[PDB]
Amino acid sequence: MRRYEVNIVLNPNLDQSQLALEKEIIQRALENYGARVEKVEELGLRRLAYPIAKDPQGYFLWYQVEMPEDRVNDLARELRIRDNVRRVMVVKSQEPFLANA
Amino acid sequence: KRQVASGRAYIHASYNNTIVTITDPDGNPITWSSGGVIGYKGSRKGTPYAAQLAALDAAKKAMAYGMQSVDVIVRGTGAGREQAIRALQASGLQVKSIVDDTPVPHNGCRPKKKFR
Amino acid sequence: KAKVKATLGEFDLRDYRNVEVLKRFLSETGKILPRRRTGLSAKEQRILAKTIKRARILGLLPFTEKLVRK
Amino acid sequence: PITKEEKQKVIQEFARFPGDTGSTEVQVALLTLRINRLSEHLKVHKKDHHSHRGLLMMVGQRRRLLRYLQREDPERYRALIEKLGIR
RNA sequence: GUGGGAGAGGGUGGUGGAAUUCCCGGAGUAGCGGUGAAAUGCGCAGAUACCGGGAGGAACGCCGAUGGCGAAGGCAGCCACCUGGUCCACCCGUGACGCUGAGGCGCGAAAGCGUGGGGAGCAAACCGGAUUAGAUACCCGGGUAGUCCACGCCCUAAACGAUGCGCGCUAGGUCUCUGGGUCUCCUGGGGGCCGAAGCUAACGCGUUAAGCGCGCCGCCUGGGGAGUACGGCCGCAAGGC
Ligand SMILES: [Mg+2]
Ligand SMILES: [Mg+2]
Ligand SMILES: [Mg+2]
Ligand SMILES: [Mg+2]
Ligand SMILES: [Mg+2]
Ligand SMILES: [Mg+2]
Ligand SMILES: [Mg+2]
Ligand SMILES: [Mg+2]
Ligand SMILES: [Mg+2]
Ligand SMILES: [Mg+2]
Ligand SMILES: [Mg+2]
Ligand SMILES: [Mg+2]
Ligand SMILES: [Mg+2]
Ligand SMILES: [Mg+2]
Ligand SMILES: [Mg+2]
Ligand SMILES: [Mg+2]
Ligand SMILES: [Mg+2]
Ligand SMILES: [Mg+2]
Ligand SMILES: [Mg+2]
Ligand SMILES: [Mg+2]
Ligand SMILES: [Mg+2]
Ligand SMILES: [Mg+2]
Ligand SMILES: [Mg+2]
Ligand SMILES: [Mg+2]
Ligand SMILES: [Mg+2]
Ligand SMILES: [Mg+2]
Ligand SMILES: [Mg+2]
Ligand SMILES: [Mg+2]
Ligand SMILES: [Mg+2]
Ligand SMILES: [Mg+2]
Ligand SMILES: [Mg+2]
Ligand SMILES: [Mg+2]
Ligand SMILES: [Mg+2]
Ligand SMILES: [Mg+2]
Ligand SMILES: [Mg+2]
Ligand SMILES: [Mg+2]
Ligand SMILES: [Mg+2]
Ligand SMILES: [Mg+2]
Ligand SMILES: [Mg+2]
Ligand SMILES: [Mg+2]
Ligand SMILES: [Mg+2]
Repeated sequence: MRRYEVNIVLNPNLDQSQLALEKEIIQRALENYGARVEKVEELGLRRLAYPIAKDPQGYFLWYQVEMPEDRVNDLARELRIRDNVRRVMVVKSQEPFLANA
Repeated sequence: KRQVASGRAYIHASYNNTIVTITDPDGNPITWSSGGVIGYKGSRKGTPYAAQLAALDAAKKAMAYGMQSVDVIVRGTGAGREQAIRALQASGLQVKSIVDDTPVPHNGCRPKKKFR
Repeated sequence: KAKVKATLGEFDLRDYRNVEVLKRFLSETGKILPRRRTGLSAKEQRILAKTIKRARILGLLPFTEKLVRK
Repeated sequence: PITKEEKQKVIQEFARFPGDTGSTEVQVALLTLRINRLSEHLKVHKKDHHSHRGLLMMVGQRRRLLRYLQREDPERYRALIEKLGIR
């Protein structure tokens, strides 16, 4: 296992049943890959820089984890099959290099 | 007889020609012009003067629909890339904002031998 | 002429999610700014580079914009 | 890769006395560990030539330490080669 | 060995935006294109310019350097994984385990060959338009192989620092990339410029030696004939040694 930040970006216009549902299946995805959850950040609505899926904005989550490294890929493919998920980034954590330090 | 208020003006300038197209606030055109629209034929189509004449012309034709406020969008290079926006201002169209949009790739396509 | 880090806090050059800071490194057009403007160091700049492009892919930072005046 | 845990476990099982990190024995073992990893890597991925060069480099180093050993203590070498599965 | 690091080093899967082309759609006329001027060419079956959507391949702007990595050929979007080399510090372990290296074996830009895919843009051959005394050429318009991917051959080059590898020695000054330090500076390890001594036919080189030395491999012996002939080996061929 190693430390990875995950980011998910999905369609803004989801209601509560929907939004909470995609969250649930995301959870079930992490579980199903052996992904342990160190913490979560939820910003949600953000006005994007350029449109994504014909959309002026997006909905943003961030999931820090620890998990096996033969998994992390296939993990991300299942995370991305969802129609309503527009981007998936996964990055292994790095300690914060500071400038104007 | 669309009766068009305000709108946008594209200036596509090249080394062989200048062309000006006028449009509504969502992008559908109104009229247009080019250097060869007016009488010019060859190289003469890429003078600055050409660029002028065309700008003006396109403007006259636009004012025909009732155009007033114009937001300008420039693409390309050549003489009268600028003479176009100059006699676009002199026209009587009161120009809202100029913008240069000239598109460039992030590098995908091989160019013509002419080009590298 | 102000450099960038000349005016800025003690800030993470890593973090691809913070836009408010990262934007301050681009021209009007979405272009990453040269050392000559960002006043960075070698490895400083070079980390900034990557952290921006991650931001871009994430759609929090633009790949390009257009030139006004002109 | 090779984590510290696994690597250490090797050195412990290869050492002549506690705390020796540097014997011919320890080096030949460790080498061989990295070697075999590299083999599994190029059993897929045959199109990776640069790593492969690295492996010839390593393989040679092993052979030289071996040839030294066999020159010096023929016994340490017979035994070490034995518990290592070589030749 | 332990700890710390920088990196377009490699292999594999994913993925992002710009742009070209093409298809669909709206709106909108009479041209567009291209040149030194032109013409072919495209355009009323509605082009060009503008807007919206889709499809496909290829390559990665800015960052970017007078930069980095690699033994070399070479290597640039972003992410994950598999992996190579290497630098520093600590002074811990082994105890001469070293250098070079004819054969061998592996790698080896591009073009080229085979089999199977793929094909946006470019584009030998080719088809045209011009220019010219003529044009097989430069310039214009088209365009096939190819370019791209899998696998297997081919083994060349201005494959260049035209500078074989390793080690020790011999003033500095300056710019820089990356470690460590009590961080005007100092101390390793790369990259550049000037320059001591010295070398050099000169040009130049000068702690990144082309100086002072040692070890080992490669190579040379006037020009043409000629990288030809013959012979051999390798190669499907082209052709290579
Ligand atoms: Mg999706
Ligand atoms: Mg013309
Ligand atoms: Mg041509
Ligand atoms: Mg270590
Ligand atoms: Mg790389
Ligand atoms: Mg890589
Ligand atoms: Mg890719
Ligand atoms: Mg149409
Ligand atoms: Mg005509
Ligand atoms: Mg016709
Ligand atoms: Mg016709
Ligand atoms: Mg379009
Ligand atoms: Mg197709
Ligand atoms: Mg540049
Ligand atoms: Mg190097
Ligand atoms: Mg080169
Ligand atoms: Mg490594
Ligand atoms: Mg000692
Ligand atoms: Mg002792
Ligand atoms: Mg080759
Ligand atoms: Mg080739
Ligand atoms: Mg072929
Ligand atoms: Mg063409
Ligand atoms: Mg011809
Ligand atoms: Mg003729
Ligand atoms: Mg040879
Ligand atoms: Mg010599
Ligand atoms: Mg120096
Ligand atoms: Mg320091
Ligand atoms: Mg130095
Ligand atoms: Mg000099
Ligand atoms: Mg002198
Ligand atoms: Mg030296
Ligand atoms: Mg020397
Ligand atoms: Mg000499
Ligand atoms: Mg002779
Ligand atoms: Mg020959
Ligand atoms: Mg003979
Ligand atoms: Mg023969
Ligand atoms: Mg034969
Ligand atoms: Mg030949």
